[PDB]
Formats: sequence, C-alpha cells, structure tokens
Amino acid sequence: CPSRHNFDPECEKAFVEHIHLELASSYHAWSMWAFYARDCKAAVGMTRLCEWASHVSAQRARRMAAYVLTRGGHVDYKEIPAPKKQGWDNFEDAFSHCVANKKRILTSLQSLYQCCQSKDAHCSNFIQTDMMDEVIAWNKFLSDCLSNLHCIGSQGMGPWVFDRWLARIVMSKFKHPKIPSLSTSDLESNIPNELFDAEGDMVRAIKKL
Amino acid sequence: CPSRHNFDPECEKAFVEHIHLELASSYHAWSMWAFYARDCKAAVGMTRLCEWASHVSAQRARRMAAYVLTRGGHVDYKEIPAPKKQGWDNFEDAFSHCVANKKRILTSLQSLYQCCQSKDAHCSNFIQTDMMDEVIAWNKFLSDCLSNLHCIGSQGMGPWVFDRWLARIVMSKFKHPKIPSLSTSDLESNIPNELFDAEGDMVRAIKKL
Amino acid sequence: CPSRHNFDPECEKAFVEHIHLELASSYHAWSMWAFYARDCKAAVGMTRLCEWASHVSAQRARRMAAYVLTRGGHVDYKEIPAPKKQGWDNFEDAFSHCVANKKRILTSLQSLYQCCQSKDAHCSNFIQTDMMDEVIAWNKFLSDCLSNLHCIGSQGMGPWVFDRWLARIVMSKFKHPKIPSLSTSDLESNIPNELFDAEGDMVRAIKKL
Amino acid sequence: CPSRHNFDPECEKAFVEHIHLELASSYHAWSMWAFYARDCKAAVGMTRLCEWASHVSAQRARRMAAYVLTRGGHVDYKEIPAPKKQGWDNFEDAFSHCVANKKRILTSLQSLYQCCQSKDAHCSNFIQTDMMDEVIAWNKFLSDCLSNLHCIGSQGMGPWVFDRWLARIVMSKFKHPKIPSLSTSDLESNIPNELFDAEGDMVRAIKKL
Amino acid sequence: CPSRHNFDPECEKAFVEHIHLELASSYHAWSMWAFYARDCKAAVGMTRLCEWASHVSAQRARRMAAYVLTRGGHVDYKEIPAPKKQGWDNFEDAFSHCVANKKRILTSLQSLYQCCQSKDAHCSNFIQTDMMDEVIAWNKFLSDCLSNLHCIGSQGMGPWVFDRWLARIVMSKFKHPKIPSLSTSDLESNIPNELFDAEGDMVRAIKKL
Amino acid sequence: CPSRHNFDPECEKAFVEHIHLELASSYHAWSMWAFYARDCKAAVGMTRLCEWASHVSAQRARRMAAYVLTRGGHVDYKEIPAPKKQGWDNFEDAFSHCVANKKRILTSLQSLYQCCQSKDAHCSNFIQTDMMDEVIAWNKFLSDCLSNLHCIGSQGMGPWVFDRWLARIVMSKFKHPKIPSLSTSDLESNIPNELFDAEGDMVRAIKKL
Repeated sequence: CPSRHNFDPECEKAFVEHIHLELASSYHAWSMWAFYARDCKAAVGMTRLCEWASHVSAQRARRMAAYVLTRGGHVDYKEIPAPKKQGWDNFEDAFSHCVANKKRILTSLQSLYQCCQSKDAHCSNFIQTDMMDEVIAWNKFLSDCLSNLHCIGSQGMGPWVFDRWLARIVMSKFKHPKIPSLSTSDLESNIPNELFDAEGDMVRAIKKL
Repeated sequence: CPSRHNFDPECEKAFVEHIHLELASSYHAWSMWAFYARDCKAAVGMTRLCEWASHVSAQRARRMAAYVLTRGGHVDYKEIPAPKKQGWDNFEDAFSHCVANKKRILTSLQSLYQCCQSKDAHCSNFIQTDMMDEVIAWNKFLSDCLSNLHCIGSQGMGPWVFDRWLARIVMSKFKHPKIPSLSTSDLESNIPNELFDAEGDMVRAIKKL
Repeated sequence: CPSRHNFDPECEKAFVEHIHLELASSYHAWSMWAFYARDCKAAVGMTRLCEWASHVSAQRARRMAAYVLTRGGHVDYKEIPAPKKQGWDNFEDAFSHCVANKKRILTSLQSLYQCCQSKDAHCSNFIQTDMMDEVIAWNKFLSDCLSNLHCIGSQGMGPWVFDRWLARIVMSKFKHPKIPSLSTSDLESNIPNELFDAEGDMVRAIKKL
Repeated sequence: CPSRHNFDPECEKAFVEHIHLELASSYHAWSMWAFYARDCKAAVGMTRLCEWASHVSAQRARRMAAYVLTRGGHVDYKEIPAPKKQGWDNFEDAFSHCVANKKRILTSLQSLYQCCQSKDAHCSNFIQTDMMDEVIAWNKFLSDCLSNLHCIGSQGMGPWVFDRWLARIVMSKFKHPKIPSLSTSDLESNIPNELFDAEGDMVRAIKKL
Repeated sequence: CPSRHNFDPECEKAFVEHIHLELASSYHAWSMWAFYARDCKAAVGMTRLCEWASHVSAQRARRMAAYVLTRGGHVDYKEIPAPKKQGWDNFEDAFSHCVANKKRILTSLQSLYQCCQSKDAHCSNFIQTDMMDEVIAWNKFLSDCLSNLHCIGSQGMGPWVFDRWLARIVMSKFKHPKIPSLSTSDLESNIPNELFDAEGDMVRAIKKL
Repeated sequence: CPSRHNFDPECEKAFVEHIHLELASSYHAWSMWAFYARDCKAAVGMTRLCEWASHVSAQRARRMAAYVLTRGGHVDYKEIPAPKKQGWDNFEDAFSHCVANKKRILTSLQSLYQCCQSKDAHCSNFIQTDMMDEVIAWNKFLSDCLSNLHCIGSQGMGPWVFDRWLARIVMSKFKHPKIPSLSTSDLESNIPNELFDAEGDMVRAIKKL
C-alpha cells in the first residue's frame, strides 16, 4: 500500500495495541465458556453469559480495526497469549475477574483519548462514544450480579436458582444464529459448485413473481 | 472436575490439537480481510469472502470443542501464533494459500479418523460426517475460482470484474448480523440495569395479548 | 385574583396543609428509590415499588390542588423538608416506615372530613371517596407484604426470591412512559423551532388521508 | 454501602448540587401552573406549558441521579426551597423568568463540564450530549414566544388569541397519562389484595390463546 | 468537447445570462429566509415562503441549463453577486421587492423569446411554456398577498395572524425532504464503504421475496 | 434585531466564513455536473454523483446557518466566486480535485473546533458530530473509487464499465424529487389563486371521511 498518511502514527500504534487487548479478552472468555460446560459443572447461565461476552469482544475488536482502516492506516496482527488461570472456585471469583478486566479496558481507553485529544476531534469523539459506553454498562451489570451473589451465599441451592435466573434473563437478549456453509448434499444439482449459478437463480425468481 | 473418564486420552489430545489448528486458521483469515480493505486496495469481493471464511472456521472450532465436552473430556487452551505473511501480490497467491491450508486440514482430519477408528465408532462417524464435508466443498469452490482467475489474467480490468462478480455471489449466501449489547441510552428507564427486569417485561406482554 | 370567595377559608388552609404533606411523602419515596438502586444493593423490586409510590403521591397532591382551584380558592406553596433517615437495615424497616406514613395520612384526612362535614356536603364526599380509598388499599397491600417478609426471614436467599417476585407483580401494573421534549436533531428541518409549524402539519395530514 | 469508589468525589458533589437545582426548577413550575389555573385567570395554554415544563425538569433530575448511581456513587437529598414570587402581571414577565432560569442552568452545566473534562471523558460527553441539548432548544423556543408576545402587545384580545394558539401547539406534543393505583372496587374479587394473584392471571391468559 | 454546433451562439449566450439571473434570485431568497428566522423576528410563514421560493428558483436554473445541454451547447458559469439589502421594515417591503424581481425576470424572458422567434420554433415554444407560466402565477399570488397586507395594516396583531395563515397555506403544498448522505454509524457492517455492496444487497432482496 | 448576544462574536465570524466555504463547494459541483452531461461526454454515473454532491453541500450550509441562528446570532451573506477550472482530462483528475476539497474542509472544521473548545461545550460537540462524520465517510468513498480507477486504467472500455457501475450504485441511494410550484392550468377552478382556498379544501376532506 503506497498510502498510509493523514493518520498520526503514534495514534495508529496505540489503536493496534488496544485491538490486540480486545482480541485477548475475547479469547479468554472462551476458556470460561468451556470450563462451565463440563458434565461435572453444567451451569447453563454462566455458559450463555460467557458466549455472549466473547462475541461482544470480537465485535469490538472488528469495529476498532474498521475505524483504523477508514482513516487510511494499516493494521498489523501479532501473537495472542493464552489465558493464565482456567479454573474458578465459585461464581464470585469469575465475576471479580471480569470486573477487573473491564477496569483495565477502561484505563486503556482513557489513555487513548488523552493521546488523541489535542489534534483529532473526530478520533476523540469516536473513542468516547463508540467504545466507552458498552464498558460502563457492562461494568454496572456485573457489579450488580456480584452484589446479589455475595448476598445470596455460596452453599446449598442458592447458586443453582441464581444460575437458572441468569440463563433466563440472558437468553431474552442474545441468541447466536448459525453460520451458513457449503456441503456435498444434492451433488447432482450443483455440478461445478453451489455458488456459481447464484445469478441465474435470481433471474428464475423474477420470472416466478 | 472429578470426571474426565470414558473418552480415550490420546484421542482427546489429538482433538485439542486440531481445535488449535482451526483457531489459527480463523485468526489468519482476519489478516487477509484487513489487507484487502485498505483504501489503496478496496476489493469488496475478497473482503466478503475472507470475513465469511473466518466465521466458518470459528464455528468449526466451537463444534469440535462441544463434541469433546459432550463425551466427558476437558479442553485446555494455549497460545495462538501470528500469521507469517500479511501481503499478497495478486488474487492467485491468496487463493493458492487457502487451497494449501485446506489440504493441511484434511490431512490432520484423516489422521484423527485413523487414530479413533478401531475403538470408537461414533467418534469416527462424527469425524467423517461433521468435519470433512465442509472442507471438500470449500476446496472444490476455491479450485474453481483459481482456475477462472488463471484463465482471465492479471492485467487490465479483468480482476475488477471478477471481484465484483465474487462479491455478488458471496453476498447471496452470507450476511453477518449485528451482536446486541448494553448501553446507557434511556438511563432513566433502566435504573438498576436493563436486564434485571426482563421477567417483568414478559408478564406485561402477556397482558397485552 | 379578585375572586377567592365561596370556599371556607379554614377548609382552604387545611387543604393546603394536606397538599404539602402529600408532596413531602412523594419526595421521601425518592430517597428510598435512590438507596435501593446502588450497585451494592441492586434490589429491583424495591426500586420499582418506590418509583410507583412516588408517582402516586405526586398525582394525589395534584388532584387535591385541582379540587381547591375548582371551588374558587388559591394555593400557596412553601418549603419542602428533607427526609430524616436515608438508610434501612432490611426490607421490614422500610415497609414499617411506609405503613406508619399511611396511618398519618389517614388521620389527617379524617380530621379534614370532620372539619368540612357540617357545611359542605360535596367537599366531604370528595374527601371520603377520592382520597381515602387509595390509602386503605395501599395499607392492606403493605401489611400483607410485611407479614410475608416476617414469616420468610431475613437471612439466606429468601429476601432475594421475595424481591424477584415483588418486581414481577409490580411490573404487571405500572410502567412509567417517557416524557417527550425538544432537541436539536434535524436542525435544517425545524428552522425557527419544532413546535411553531404544528398547525401546518395537521393540514398536510388531512391531505394524505 | 461499602462501595463508593471510582467516581471522583468532587464531581459527585457537583452533580448532587445540580440535581437539587433541577428539582427546585421543577417545583417552581408548579406554582406558575397553579397561578394560571385560577377561575379569574383561566389561561389554558400557559397551564399546559407549565405542566409540561415541570414534568420535563423532574425527568432531567431523575436522569442525572441515575447517571450518578451507574458510576458507583451515592445521592444524598436535602431541603427544597419555596419559590419567591407567585404572581405575574402579564405573560412577558413569566417568559422572561423562564429564560433567566434556563441561562442559570446552562451556566451550571458548563461549570460541571469544565470540572470533569480533564480526567473523565465519558462524564464530559454525557454532560454535553444528554443535558445541554434540551436547554438550548427550550431557550430558543421561549425566546421566539417572547418576541412574538412583545410584538403583539398587552391589551385587548391579542393575548387571548395567543393563548389559544399556544394551547393548540403544546397539546400536539405532550399528554400526561394517568398513573394507575389501587382501590376497593370489586372487593369480593380481590380478597387478599389485587396484586398477589398477578402470576395466576398470566397462566389464565396463556390458556385462552 | 468537439461538438457545440446547431444551436445559435447568440441564443446560447442569452440563455447563459438568464441562467445566472435565476441563480442570483435563488441566492437572494436565502438572505430573506435567514433574516426572518432570527430569534427576535420569528415569523414562520415568511420563513416557509422564502425557503420554497429559493428551491423553485434553483429548479428553474437547472431546467434552463438542461435545455441548453439538450440542444448541444455548453454552459459556462461565472460569479454570483451578493444581495444588496438584507433587512426589511415590514412584510410589505419584502413583497414589493419580490414583485419587482418577478417583473424583471419576465422582461428578460420576453427579450429571449423575441431573439429566438424567427428561426427556432421549438426554442420559442419552450420559452413561452416552460418558463413564463410559473412567473405569471407567482406574480398573481404575490400581488394578492400584498393587497391583503395593505388592507390589514401594519400595527397590532394583524401581521401576526396573517403570518400564521400564510404558514398554514404554504405548508399544505411544499415540504422539503431530507437529502440522504453517508456516515460512520455501524462501522463494522460496511467495511470498505456502504455503497460498494449495493448490488449484492439487491440479490439478497430477490431471495427474500 | 436588538438581540445578538450570548454567542461569542469570533465564533460567529468563523462560522459565517465556513458557511461561505460550503456554498462555494456546492456551486463548484454544478460545473462538473454540467461538464459531464454534454452530448460529447454522456457519462451518467459522474452526472448522478455530482448532482448528489451539490445537494449534500447545500444541505450542510443550511444546517450550519440554522445552528448559528439557534444560538441567537446573525448571518451575513457575501459574494460567491466562480470555479477556476471547468474541464477535466479523465475521471482521475475529478476525483483528485474532490479529495483535495474534502481535505480543505476538514482542516477548516478542525480550526473551528479548536477555536470554540475552551468555552462552549455544545458548540464543539456540534462541530465534531454533525459536520465531520459526513466528510470522513465521503473521503473514504472517494479514495476507494480513485484506487479502483487507477487500477483499471484509462484506455479502452474500462471507464465505460466503471461509469455504468457507478450510476447503478449511486441511484440506489439518492433520487431528487421534483419541487412543486404554481401554474395557470385549470384557470377557471382557482380564480383568485390556487393557495387561498387551501383551508376550505381541508374542511371538504373531513366531510368525505
């Protein structure tokens, strides 16, 4: 690419660093999702919450990369580290871990805003609108859940009831759809391949209406 | 977890290795997507294709992890390496790279099937049905695209027309929906937070019908 | 205003006093609402109940002022004192506080009825129909809730389950709509201001039908 | 509450002060509403406008309190002073009073923004988006009304015609709905109380559909 | 352009001159629109009328340029002068100014018709049908408004009532729609840019029906 | 106007200067539109794009003037200069010209934001939200088009295919509606004029429904 100008290089470097931070957070949500789906754990609410969190983090990383590309910069990708701890004694530890991660993300975003505030107004507005609001809302939600868990306790069937309630409230908002793909079903109908005749299909449809 | 039995440990280790391979492929698709979206490249068809491929690979990794968890095993996650090359001279190089990756994936899957064939019939059936068909179909599609590109050439406006056609045929099958999240809009309406009243909303809806 | 006759001045003074009492009750509900919405409390049911109570008290004060104005009197407003206690150890204390406030309101209303009974029949009918019924019903509801809470206990997850149930039953009856306002969105469309062309809009609508 | 951290204490104090300012403005609108509804005044347009203004101010105070609670702070409520003047010679004086109040509110908000600008980006964005826009729009509308009134005059039937027009344009935007409550109607049907069987009702409804 | 023949050069020059006259009239309507929208004027009817007039004049200039291009000529653009007076004592002066401008436009059009009448029949028909009718109708409307204003007077609330009526009658005929544009909302969905995938969208739509 | 206070005079002057800049850009788009519509050029896509750009620039100028009027200032209009060059060798030159103009606009807006940042928070928010986003998006789109054109070439039928595609994608978003006007058709039906009976028509319509 013979064009990487306009955008300030230091801001570009900091943006790429934050992109990698978001990718690491998305990866770490996967480990929690896998941990709580074991046949000896079977906690449906935590599973749904962790899946939703991982998808949200991936979308945030994609959005920041798209913003960097819109201003005319380049994005360089590097190594993604493995999560350190892959087990939790109870729900309180997991919620505390998530709260600490949110605080770290907010600190990084504030540093970015401070860096880009003097020159680029649009960049600072993007930082303070499209990236911070989600973090603030998620932090409030997680803090409320943590307070409720601390009040309820950690023995008996209290955690089970809490998990059922959490699954109910999470499923009312998020539901991941399936990703379509290709297969060898009906081989005799798609001889070269399935996609190559798409245009033709469109013509057929117009003749039906 | 005091339960990790039944599933053969060697098969579990090989399955985890293949999961990491799929995750690496998904990560590498992101670099191509970012490369072809630069303001000095602006190739819409390649962008759509790479986005679709990354989502497909992520779904495949999730499916294999779910199968391991269903049989009673554990999944341990480790480091994801960075892609080596992040630039391509023309479309032919990118398509060749993808074809080679597909061949590597197929070889790994065949080794897995050979390992698990003697004892576990269900595992071998899962390998040969739910994992190989997608790879075979994608390999055929990519080979057809590569042959067409080689016939067309690499100079003039041929690649531009090919890219427009590719975008048209890809968009007829895949369209990634947005992931819902939380925000601070309408603060006075969701005082503790937005999710905590979900159950109440349901009751209201029943009274309306 | 050169007209303040007909209505008995002593009745007018007592009515104004009761209006200020209702306003004070409405203000005190706000403190409870703010207390139970803290991130370290997060009790959704109590929040909904307190919000509903504050709105009900405000409506009652408005109704009494409207009745005074209908009979030809004047309303003079004075200072609203701050609530004394702004913290509660458990739900039982809050419910007891509300019950005591209801008893005080009922005593004041009975005194008003006694004052106005001899001369004005319409005023006494208004007092005994439009002001007392709400208080009686609310007192019964709060007493039932208090008895249930005392039976349940104050330790473990009993209060959490009670709070969830309370939110469910309150939300089935009350939902505060948003108050519309003015903004600077679409500045080029409402040049003087948004309201000044309302009449014109009406004409347009008639031409569409 | 063992948690009041994160939020800067000086910003919290200033926010609470502004909350009390908004509450005072909401209270003062009530006096104007009561003044213009007397049987010797009977100005419908001014009544509607003052009612709308009081509701808007109350909503603004609620929104600021909710924002403070979301960031993890506490809200402490204090005394609300009585309005000073409770009579106006003509509409021009009332409109001038409202304009001056709007200017005072804007100055306070600007001071808040200056205080919180250096450290918290999200707080400053909230101040400049969710609080200032309404004030600017309302100030423009009130200034336009004041200019029209000054041009029209103050004698004859000019003010009366203006009052009809104002009522017409205000009523096209705002309409306060009734607040539901409890009563003793149909006593034999709701024996413990009306709310306690809400869940049961829902089941019945599902069986009807 | 190696083709500028057929069309008579003198007619082309006169047409370009009239195009610039229409553009100047459109520009001058903007100043009146801005003058009557000040917070110390706030005349909604005059604002609507001036906005409509400016749009009409711009459309007329576009139509004349299109006619010149259809016959095979060229259009050369030059400087647009500023309006001389930017204030008016009352509505009568503004209406008189508009009437005088209409008379000037009609004189110019008559000169054009005289110039092109001998040779080109189609050009003269275009002048007498597509350009004069609007001017005649607008002149009649403005003269009627001026007579009504002169009869009404210039003191009291007469002009204000007239302004409401004018706004009502203008708004029943004209309403300028918003012009769509591009933005950075939903950045993650339109990665290269929003327009480049339009064709693909069409295919998707056909598959839905 | 005896009222021009509140708004800072230096900010007002800078705003008026930027308004004139936007008007000049809108005027210059007209010359390109006229150039590409000649019978010896006949490029439909460029014609549509230039028409859309001119309308967008006019709307932006109107929006900035409306914002100045809302804050209580005055707008003074001056002379609009003629465009310098009115011919282009190929599409690349036109796209480069547009990109340079966008860069100039962005620099001016950044200077405005710097000027108004210290005192007025609402003004700076308006600058960074309602004026910069459009420029950023349009710059990205034009850069993508320029890169595609440079890759395609400048000889043969490549530009023709590109122009057809550009027309297709532009027309999917923008379509300028006709501006209604007055005429002398059906003279016997609208005797004084067409508008004067509008109110009566409304009554008739109500009687039909």
